[PDB]
Amino acid sequence: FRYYESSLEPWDD
Amino acid sequence: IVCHTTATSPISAVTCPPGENLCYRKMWCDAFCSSRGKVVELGCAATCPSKKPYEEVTCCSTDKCNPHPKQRPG
Repeated sequence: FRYYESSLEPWDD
Repeated sequence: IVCHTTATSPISAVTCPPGENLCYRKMWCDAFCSSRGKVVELGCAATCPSKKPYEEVTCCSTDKCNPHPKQRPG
């Protein structure tokens, strides 16, 4: 649901 | 003020309520600190409370002052 440092997807990128 | 909030599926930044003029940005080695980790919960706030040892939220007194560490569409 966040922008996880991984990307910006609402589900860990 | 306005701060990027990941509350919504996508990414964006709105103006916090009449109770928050600051900006924060959660973070923690998600269940994939290997590749992902550090979950930035972009948002707004009136300040920075205690916070957790692993899950901490940043703070700022300016708009778009708490962006994502990887800000980017799609």
